[PDB]
Amino acid sequence: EQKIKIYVTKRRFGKLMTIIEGFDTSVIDLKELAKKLKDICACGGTVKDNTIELQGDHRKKVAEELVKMGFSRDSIEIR
Repeated sequence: EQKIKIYVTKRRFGKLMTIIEGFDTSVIDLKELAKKLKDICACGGTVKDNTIELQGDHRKKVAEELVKMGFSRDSIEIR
């Protein structure tokens, strides 16, 4: 059971980020995923530990792209 969580966060003194977590890092390369997602959202981003952080609110965009890429619709939750 892979469980993908997509949500928005704003750290203290920060700007709104979109966070994506729950991928199996031994099978999925987050660096390449992030690069692909950054093109979809046209924003900056990085792999932060075992998560991807994107600048701005792109929850729906990301979720839809992940489905396009073959990830289960039912494995993804937007919060």
